Amino acid sequence: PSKKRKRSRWNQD
Amino acid sequence: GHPTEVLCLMNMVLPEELLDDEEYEEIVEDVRDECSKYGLVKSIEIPRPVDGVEVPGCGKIFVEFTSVFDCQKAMQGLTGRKFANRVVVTKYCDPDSYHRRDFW
Repeated sequence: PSKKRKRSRWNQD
Repeated sequence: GHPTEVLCLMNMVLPEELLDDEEYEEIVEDVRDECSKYGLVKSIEIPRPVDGVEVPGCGKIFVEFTSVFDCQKAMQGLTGRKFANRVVVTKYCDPDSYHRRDFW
């Protein structure tokens, strides 16, 4: 999973 | 509103991101692992404007699902969310036009 950028998708609920 | 088979997700990407090698591939990965968290996903198609070759409309990704069940539960959590700092609009897409690739 990923390679450079961190996982920060879907942020509201 | 009505389940079909394919799930479309827009207003969550930008050409300024789908123009780099690692950047564009980055979203493809996260989007794949995300859609494949509620069930199974046949495949995914993401625009890739060549130095701005397909910018016109760019910023709309779609995912080919396998079961409408996991599809329903899919958007039921990633709808109106925020891929980064903007709301994501999810609209059930039909396998018809989908395969037609009216976008890219």
